[PDB]
Amino acid sequence: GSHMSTNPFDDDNGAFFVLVNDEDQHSLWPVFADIPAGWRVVHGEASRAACLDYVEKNWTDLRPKSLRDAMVED
Repeated sequence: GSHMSTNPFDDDNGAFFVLVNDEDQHSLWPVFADIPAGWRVVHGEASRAACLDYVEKNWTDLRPKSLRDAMVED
């Protein structure tokens, strides 16, 4: 029938990450389900309001807050 998943978020339980995949734009992924493939972490588990704010900010104004120098490859 229909595979249209309009509601993937029943209720917010625990931690959450800012996860975006190649076919997505911006999503908050709850740390309770498993992360598949073709994804990208934009931000880790920090205040829900802050993550939503950040992603919505970027969705409105296309200026990411430093994508370089966020993890130390050393």
